Amino acid sequence: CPSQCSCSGTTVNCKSKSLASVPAGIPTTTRVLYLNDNQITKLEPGVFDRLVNLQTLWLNNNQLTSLPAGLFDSLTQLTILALDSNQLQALPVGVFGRLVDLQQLYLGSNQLSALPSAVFDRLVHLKELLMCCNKLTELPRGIERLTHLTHLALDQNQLKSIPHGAFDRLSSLTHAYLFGNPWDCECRDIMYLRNWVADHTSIVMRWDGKAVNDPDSAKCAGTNTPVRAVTEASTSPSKCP
Ligand SMILES: CC(=O)N[C@@H]1[C@@H](O)[C@H](O[C@@H]2O[C@H](CO)[C@H](O)[C@H](O)[C@H]2O[C@@H]2O[C@@H](C)[C@@H](O)[C@@H](O)[C@@H]2O)[C@@H](CO)O[C@H]1O
Ligand SMILES: [Cl-]
Repeated sequence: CPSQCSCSGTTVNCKSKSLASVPAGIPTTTRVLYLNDNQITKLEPGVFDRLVNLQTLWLNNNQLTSLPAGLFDSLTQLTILALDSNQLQALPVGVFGRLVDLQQLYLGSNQLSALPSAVFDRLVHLKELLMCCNKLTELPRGIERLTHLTHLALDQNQLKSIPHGAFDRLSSLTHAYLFGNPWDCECRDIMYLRNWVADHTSIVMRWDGKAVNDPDSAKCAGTNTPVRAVTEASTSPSKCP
């Protein structure tokens, strides 16, 4: 067990230890690794390659700005990966490609403005994708195929519309977060999101420390009227970004 951490069974707790880097001596038998709430700024390539039995990896609340390619490739048993509240500007191609058993992926509160095109293509079991508080300007391609999602958090980005049909196959959704985006209700492309929210009022949520059902929390930019109230006749294809 690493000096600065505490260990019990197969859980290694290095949370809130003022760590500047991943400590040495994490046993290969570790299944749960808390590295959150530290000041880790960089992850060496291969730092996790030994930890083939990892099931939950908490890297949230650090100072990561990038990730090396292949960082998680050995962690095939991973079901929860937390990267929220770092400063990630981008993700490398194929960063999640080997995490076929992943169920929860936390990417919120970073500086991501886009994702690689195939970033989610192998996450055939993902149930929660949490991506609030970034700089996303378009819905990442591949979310349309994450049919087992129950939680999708897109709040507080820079999204102006949702591509037509993007949510139609997400029939297991119970929590959808859309507030805090400058939805462009003059542009004709807004109609899909308008029509989808009107048909899914019970699953659109806002956040006041916890989930609160509010289908009106998706608001039109410039005004304070809900996206779901927009009439098609008030929109035009010529007023799109
Ligand atoms: C790993 C983990 O459990 N992370 C939690 C975050 O996911 C939570 O973030 C909140 O997530 C919901 C979706 O479930 C929604 O997207 C909220 O907007 C988001 O909260 C944002 O981020 C927080 C850090 C605060 O800045 C809040 O004001 C934001 O609106 C947070 C909730 O505090 O808990 C983490 O543990
Ligand atoms: Cl329409």
